[PDB]
Amino acid sequence: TIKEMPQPKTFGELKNLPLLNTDKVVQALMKIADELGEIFKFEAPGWVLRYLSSQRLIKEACDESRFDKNLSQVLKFVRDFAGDGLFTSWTHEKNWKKAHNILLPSFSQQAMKGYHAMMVDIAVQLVQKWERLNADEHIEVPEDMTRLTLDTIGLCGFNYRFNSFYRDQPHPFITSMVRALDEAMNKPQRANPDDPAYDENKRQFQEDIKVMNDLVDKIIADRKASGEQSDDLLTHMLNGKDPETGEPLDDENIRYQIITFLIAGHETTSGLLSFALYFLVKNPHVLQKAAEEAARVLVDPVPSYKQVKQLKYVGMVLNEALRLWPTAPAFSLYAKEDTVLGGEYPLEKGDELMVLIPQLHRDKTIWGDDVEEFRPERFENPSAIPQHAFKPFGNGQRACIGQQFALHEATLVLGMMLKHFDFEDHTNYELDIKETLTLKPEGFVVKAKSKKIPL
Ligand code: HEM
Ligand SMILES: CCCCCCCCCC(=O)N[C@H]1CCOC1=O
Repeated sequence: TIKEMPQPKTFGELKNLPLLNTDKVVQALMKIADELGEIFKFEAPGWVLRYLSSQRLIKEACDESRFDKNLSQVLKFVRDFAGDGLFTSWTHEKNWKKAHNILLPSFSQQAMKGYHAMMVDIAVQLVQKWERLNADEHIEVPEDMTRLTLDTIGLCGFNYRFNSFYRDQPHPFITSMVRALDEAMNKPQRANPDDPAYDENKRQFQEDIKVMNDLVDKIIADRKASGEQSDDLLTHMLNGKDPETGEPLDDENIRYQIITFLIAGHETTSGLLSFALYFLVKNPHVLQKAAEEAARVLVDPVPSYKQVKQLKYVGMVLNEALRLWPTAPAFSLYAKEDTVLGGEYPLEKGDELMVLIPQLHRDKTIWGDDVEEFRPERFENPSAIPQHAFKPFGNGQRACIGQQFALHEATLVLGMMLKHFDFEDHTNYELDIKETLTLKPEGFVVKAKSKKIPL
């Protein structure tokens, strides 16, 4: 049976659009998914998006012979400063496949052995920050984790120190990057993009694009002149050759990759870590298990690569945090041809889809009745997870190139956090989820009591 798909509440000639007039649009879409179910159509004057929430349907949409990565309105506006970087390029664009093939060995598990020492440098900065806090003081979790992860990609990306822990006041790159991401994410909700009440936003966006371009072009130019061969993504991209085309990346596409990376570091792995610590202090049985592992495995003052690989339960904690609050909550796809989804939903070539990863990860048919429970033990058998059930890093050849990088950093940092401190939810924090490009807990504070283990 061919069926009509449900649609949420309309607003006259604006259709669904005003439902985007919130700073918590994923959360609203999750609430809409709870009401309407495995698939609903979302219509604006400009476009139509079909939202997928079931494993059944999402496993079809993850067929690369039938569907390809789409740029949502948001990614299309991110492209104004991330250009044809790996994140904002179409799959069939020459520059996607070039950068993909050149950078893939830079992001392998083997390569993490190289980034390790630099990840540890920033990890120790956090631990030492927290060791030096006075007894009557708390930790601003997403704030400090976003400091750690930004600095990690600065050092590994292009051997630059943001020094995030050494200032309250942000780096001028980061003011512009955050304001551009805000404007990119806010544009699609405007009924009339071209009203003079958005001319100041338009001016500020152009300025922020220029600021980001100027500063990364200088970095690229300084590196080309020094001939300096640091083991960072920038050297790799400067010496890189695509085996297919035989071409290197042009300086402009390298600018887009650095901008892309700096966005990923600031938005994503910070959210994973913040949500991990949240679920630990709210599940002290799980916190105690994570902490015993950290204590038993991290027997040296500085964690080795090998020792991070051995933090299995910390790894399980991270996966279960990515299940309930995938900090990157969505990916879009398009129909490569006319076709039928789940034998029920006729699609035309070019029709846009959106996977709500938070809903896929709540599918009771996949995860059973205890779906809202935080149980890392769900991942204890890694091979029991069905195909296309857990997609915190997207799908196929357009999956996250930084997945090995993010889980290494996350495991390293959470390991060291659990070794060096006990954590109290002193304020009985009520989950409040701030949405940028990514989901983070807003206002999440804890107290860390030092376990007095020397570094
Ligand atoms: C916990 C951390 C992270 C999560 C949850 C995450 C999630 C994702 C997701 C869902 C996608 C696919 C987007 C789509 O289909 O539209 C993606 C793509 C990407 N991510 Fe991440 N990400 C993380 C960390 C990182 C980091 C640290 C980097 C780089 C420093 C990074 C770089 C990228 C890139 C370059 C792509 C585009 C890959 C391509 O299509 O070739 N990510 N990420
Ligand atoms: C990978 C992290 C970013 C997640 C994707 C951003 C989009 C999530 C919410 C959503 O569906 N918004 C629609 C509104 C119109 O066009 C969009 O883009």
